[PDB]
Amino acid sequence: GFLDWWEDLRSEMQSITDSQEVFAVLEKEVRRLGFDYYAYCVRHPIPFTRPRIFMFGNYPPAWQEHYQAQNYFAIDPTIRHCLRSGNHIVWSDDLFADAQELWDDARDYGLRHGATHSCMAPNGVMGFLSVARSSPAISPHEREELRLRMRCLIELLHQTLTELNHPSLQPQPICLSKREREILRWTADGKTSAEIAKILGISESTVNFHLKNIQKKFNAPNKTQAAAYAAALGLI
Amino acid sequence: GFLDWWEDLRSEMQSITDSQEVFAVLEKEVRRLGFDYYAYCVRHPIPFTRPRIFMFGNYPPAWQEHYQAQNYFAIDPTIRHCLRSGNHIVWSDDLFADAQELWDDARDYGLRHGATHSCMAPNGVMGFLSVARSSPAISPHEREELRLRMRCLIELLHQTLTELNHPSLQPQPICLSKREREILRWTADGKTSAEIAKILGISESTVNFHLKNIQKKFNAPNKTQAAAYAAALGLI
Ligand SMILES: CCCC(=O)N[C@H]1CCOC1=O
Ligand SMILES: CCCC(=O)N[C@H]1CCOC1=O
Repeated sequence: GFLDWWEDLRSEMQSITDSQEVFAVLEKEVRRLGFDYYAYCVRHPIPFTRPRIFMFGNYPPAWQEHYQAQNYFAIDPTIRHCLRSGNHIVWSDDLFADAQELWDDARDYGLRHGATHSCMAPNGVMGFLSVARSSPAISPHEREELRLRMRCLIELLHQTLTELNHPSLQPQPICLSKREREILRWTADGKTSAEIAKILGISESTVNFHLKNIQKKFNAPNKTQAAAYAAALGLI
Repeated sequence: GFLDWWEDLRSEMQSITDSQEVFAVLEKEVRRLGFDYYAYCVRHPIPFTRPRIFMFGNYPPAWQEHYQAQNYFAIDPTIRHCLRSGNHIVWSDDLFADAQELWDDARDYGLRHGATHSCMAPNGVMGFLSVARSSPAISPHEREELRLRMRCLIELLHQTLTELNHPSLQPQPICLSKREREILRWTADGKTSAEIAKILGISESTVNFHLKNIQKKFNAPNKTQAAAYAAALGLI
């Protein structure tokens, strides 16, 4: 049953070594879930004026290209950072009130019923897993069973991709030293370099050296971007 | 069998009356898991040098005091908002490799074996769940079973306390204005006030004027903490 399903699925993911094998095993499971297509979206908090949004899925090619040209990823409630009750939500006609053009188009493309579960990794990463179909309708008895299985899929997706180091789940890799990480904390808490020189006992001259070295790693012109990026990525 | 227990625990948890009854039924579930002690911890992202931590659990009161007096909550490996190895950490005799002074105190109070699971909410708040015992060791086949039963609990604990609107799960109410948001995003993305004056049709004195009122809400002395604090709270 459930224990059997999760056991075999953990085996397949721990066995592969390519990104394509991940997205082939998922498409198989989603077909077994009773849905026609799926879609996995990973978005990062940085940059704040242009959050990177990545798209992976098997939606009909005519729709994947429509969803990109029509800029639907900017008015889509499914991919929204807002808090969702239980991180799970089923596609409702009223869910797309401020996006009636997106929902209307999706229905004539064979995407009438589906759900979306949103995980959240501690490094700013927030994943969205969507499953869609057209003929069936989410039966209530299936509602609760669907949430549990999809939380399994997106939790094992996150696990395998980050274990395989796929660039979508790796937002701006930056190595921080034990001394460099603790300097950036007190700067992020608003204390000046002259004050951090005593907290750590490393002198003001040497404190500024590490900060500038951190600015170089962040592509940061100043120390305010280095602190904001580090705070959003949970690196601090 | 599993899907049955989840729906049962899900329905019994729907009784939103008091938080005391919530922590009680969680206690009975840990007992059903075969463990003697538990401890739930709510973690807010700021301040970065001393995160606001709310402590709930049935750990020995003298241990929760010694665990707090010595400030182990900052150097303990059981909690870690980073390198989430499957988001599960079956306490290993090697996990406490260095700085394992609290590993002696823990086993003296009767906590020989256990595990800890963590979860992240879109609003930056992060929860930690642990179960402890001292009589047996953790078998690998029940360990794979532990990953699901525990992830379901901390996922249903955040879900419940968010439905009850428990005050510990609420970050500081430091909301920004519309223009105050557009300006904080740019300042956090590294660029100076003089260039934001060019991006918008606004003067440099007016750009730096909002930066003063933004940090007044955060009670921050400089602009670096303001951007860093807003980013952690997901406000930018
Ligand atoms: C998570 C990817 C976005 C997504 O699923 N959008 C939905 C809106 C209607 O048709 C779709 O495909
Ligand atoms: C993860 C929360 C803290 C925790 O459960 N740590 C345990 C390990 C042994 O002594 C403790 O206090």
